[PDB]
Amino acid sequence: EEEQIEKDLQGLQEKQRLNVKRERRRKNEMKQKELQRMQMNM
RNA sequence: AUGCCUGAAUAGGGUGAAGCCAGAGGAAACUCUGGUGGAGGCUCGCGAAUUUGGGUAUAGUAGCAAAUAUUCAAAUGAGAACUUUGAA
Repeated sequence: EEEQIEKDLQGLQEKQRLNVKRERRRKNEMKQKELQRMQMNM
């Protein structure tokens, strides 16, 4: 009964941590990509 | 040997390069995983070679001339294996 609460709490916390790391990486990558595109047309 | 002008042709199978997308590891650089993409001195059926047209430069013996399967009936004709029609 409580095992389900513990399991989905831990799973969704892990999902949020992975999402935070992935979003940081994606934001850095997209920022660098658009800066390179801006400086590439010359 | 090296060319020039105007045309035809430069096919197919396999593999899967940069670049890109979504993920995981790392502070970056980067490295793996899946996809996408469709590139090449990649493969498959000092030397040699490097498709093609037109134009234009520097004893009646050997044997039967070799491309397989012919058959039946009728017509023509002096004469039909070889011509013609039908059937196989």
